[PDB]
Amino acid sequence: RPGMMDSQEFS
Amino acid sequence: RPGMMDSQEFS
Amino acid sequence: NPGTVHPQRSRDQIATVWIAPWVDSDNAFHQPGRVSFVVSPADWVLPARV
Amino acid sequence: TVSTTPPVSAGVRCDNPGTVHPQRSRDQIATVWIAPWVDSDNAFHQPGRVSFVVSPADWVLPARV
Amino acid sequence: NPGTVHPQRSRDQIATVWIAPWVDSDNAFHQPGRVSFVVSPADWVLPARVN
Amino acid sequence: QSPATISLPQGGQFRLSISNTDPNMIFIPGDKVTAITAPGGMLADKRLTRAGGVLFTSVATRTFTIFVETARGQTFSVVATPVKGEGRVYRLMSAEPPSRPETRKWETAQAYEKLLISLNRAVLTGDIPDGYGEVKPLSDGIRLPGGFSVTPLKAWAGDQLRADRYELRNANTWGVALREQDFWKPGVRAVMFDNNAQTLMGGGRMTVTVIRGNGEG
Amino acid sequence: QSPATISLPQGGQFRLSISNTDPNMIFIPGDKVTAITAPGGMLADKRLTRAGGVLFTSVATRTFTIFVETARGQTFSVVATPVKGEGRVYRLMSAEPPSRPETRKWETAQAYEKLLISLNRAVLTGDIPDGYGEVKPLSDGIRLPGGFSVTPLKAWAGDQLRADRYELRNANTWGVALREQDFWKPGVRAVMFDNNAQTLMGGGRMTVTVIRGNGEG
Amino acid sequence: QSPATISLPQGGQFRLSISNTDPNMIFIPGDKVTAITAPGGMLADKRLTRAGGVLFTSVATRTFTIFVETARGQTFSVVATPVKGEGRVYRLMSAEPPSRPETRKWETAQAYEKLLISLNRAVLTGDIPDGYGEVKPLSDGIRLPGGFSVTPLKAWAGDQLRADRYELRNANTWGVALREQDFWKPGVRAVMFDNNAQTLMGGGRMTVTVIRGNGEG
Repeated sequence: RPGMMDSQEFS
Repeated sequence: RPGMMDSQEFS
Repeated sequence: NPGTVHPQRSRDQIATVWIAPWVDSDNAFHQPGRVSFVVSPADWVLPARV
Repeated sequence: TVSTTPPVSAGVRCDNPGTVHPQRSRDQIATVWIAPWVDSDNAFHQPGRVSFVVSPADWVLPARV
Repeated sequence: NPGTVHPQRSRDQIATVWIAPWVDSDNAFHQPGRVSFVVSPADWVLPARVN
Repeated sequence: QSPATISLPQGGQFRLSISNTDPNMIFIPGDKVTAITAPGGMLADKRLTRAGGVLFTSVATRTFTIFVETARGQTFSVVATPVKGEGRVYRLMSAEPPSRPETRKWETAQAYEKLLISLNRAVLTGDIPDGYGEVKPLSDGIRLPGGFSVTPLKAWAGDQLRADRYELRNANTWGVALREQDFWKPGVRAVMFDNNAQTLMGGGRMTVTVIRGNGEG
Repeated sequence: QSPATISLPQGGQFRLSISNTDPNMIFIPGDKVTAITAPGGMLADKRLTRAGGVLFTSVATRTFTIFVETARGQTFSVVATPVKGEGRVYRLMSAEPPSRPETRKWETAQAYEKLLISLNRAVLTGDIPDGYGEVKPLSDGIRLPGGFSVTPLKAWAGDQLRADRYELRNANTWGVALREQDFWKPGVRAVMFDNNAQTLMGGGRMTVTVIRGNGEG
Repeated sequence: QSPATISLPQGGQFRLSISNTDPNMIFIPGDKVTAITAPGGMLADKRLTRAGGVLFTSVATRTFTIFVETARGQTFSVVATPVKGEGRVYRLMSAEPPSRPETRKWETAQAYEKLLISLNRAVLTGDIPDGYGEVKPLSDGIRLPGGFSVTPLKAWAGDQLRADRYELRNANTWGVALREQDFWKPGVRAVMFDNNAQTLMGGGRMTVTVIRGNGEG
């Protein structure tokens, strides 16, 4: 998975 | 995928 | 012929009213100036023929 | 009807009572001194002088010289 | 004696806008004029000293 | 850097370069493109965009003709020569405008200002509005500058405003200049010189309408 | 560091620099980005934020064209050069005010002088109306009379009205008394001075809020 | 020892060191972070904290860009260079404050004190409250210092308080200084000098309002 991102969406 | 573009329509 | 002469239209009448300085509910002070309005619309006229 | 606050000021280059930069007037402050008193929880109060505004301010067109 | 002070009661701030000539909905010309408003109102200024 | 604005006539042909590697965009101000036609197998992908827009990507290496049809029955032709480089945006515009929209004044004036205006107009016309009825003219309603003499003429009054007309008479025999502000009396709302004449001479008899406040407070 | 503002029109194309390893963001001051299109296989991942911006990551190495599209009806193309470095933030300022039919209803519902007052109080305090959005200031929007110079600061536009703030500097050694009227240019509609000033001493720093018709003239 | 307060603009980039072995914390006073984005596989763990806080732990050994988005549409960027050492806390702050909250005076005054104040104000205005009605002024209601002469003027009374106004007259022809405490008579609740003037001269005629107790007990 290159160029991929990681995003947590806090409630 | 020739000539295919990435068109992401966001909601 | 009094008729069959190229007709022109007449001139509108313009009247100016000056508003006294006043204040409003939101406490703004208004100084408008003079407002001009047309009292009479125009009317057709056959020119005098010499 | 809307209020009309300014009487015409004392009567490039046009002498108009209107169209002058308007200023606002001054509020009126009044002081009341409260007599020393006591309250239900038995506390003795010495307030001092309390100042309140009797009249709000109003618009004014300066006199023009 | 408790420390006596004099009330200040700073004034208001006024901003005036000038309105450029415009013609209204019902067709009456409005020649240049002005409207004035109070940006920040007046208020009591807390004292800096109590002596 | 800025779209290439191109005003071609209806059925017009405009030869323009397009990019064979990057998407290109054609948009018409005030119109929404409905359809796009090209030789089969030239334009690989075509996508509608917010408002009226076509983003097309062509892998072809030969010049070809492309037709665009908008939503108001406009059809324009374009001759496209693909070239290596940046995608190009084109602002398609009509040649001679078909119609002229008359934009109404959106501006609305203050209610009090309208009330003063209507009454003045009605008095001038002589029609007196339903609420208003005739009464006695006020004896002194205006300031008299420079020897002017005022004779009460007519008046009408109503629930919130009242009107008086006075005839000015000039005894000065001098050239005077009128400024409506001179005729101000503590309590006046508006002054109208029926004849819009700046200067009155001797015997300048302009009639002025002043609306004060009935029920003044 | 601060975001880079570029101000392209709806036809604008700007050559910027995009990053590779870490993500990048382009956001509209006043609009919500809804779609973003790039050549296939060029953008690795994209995400839409709650504020209305777009986070994208480009893993490719060739220069490419990206189109961004907003909800009010807008489209801006940017040309990105993939370089190794940290992420970059771009502020895509409009430059041609967008169409906002919802704002026009509030603009026209109320009176006019009131509307002028409101829009000006807001500019003074900073509480910008909900419908208004930040647009590029007009480089030359007011008459500069006899020795002043101007620089632009901020601009807010709705549908039928605009709003600009211009920093005035007095080059002339002698102090110049200024009247709002001097500044009138065809198409302006109100000129108001923040610090009410009869005169401006040399080396003056005075800002003046001027509003104009949107698209008029 | 103290959080590193950093006021960067919207879309701002701030390069800061973070620890690769221990958790780090970023918090915004008055705002609650909603989301945090970083290059994939850089920040291993991210946790929400009481109020607005992000505790992140990164095992990476390379500089990377991280975006934080709060709950009021604020987005800030941070360039983080991991380094062996203690975890670092960062207080993110806005540059120019968007709005100014006018905090109302929370303070409330005693009921009796308000009652005295309202009446004094009403008498001064001349409006007389519903309960109050006019009666006879009390013959001697105040102490007369230094030759002052008091003439009853007006009074009104009500269920629990009564008011009297007297006109002071100065026969001294000396410069006197007023202190409201001098005019105290066993049974007075308050004394108001209508004109707030410290010194009265000869013929200093200040009018003073004194509220005593009707139904005195």
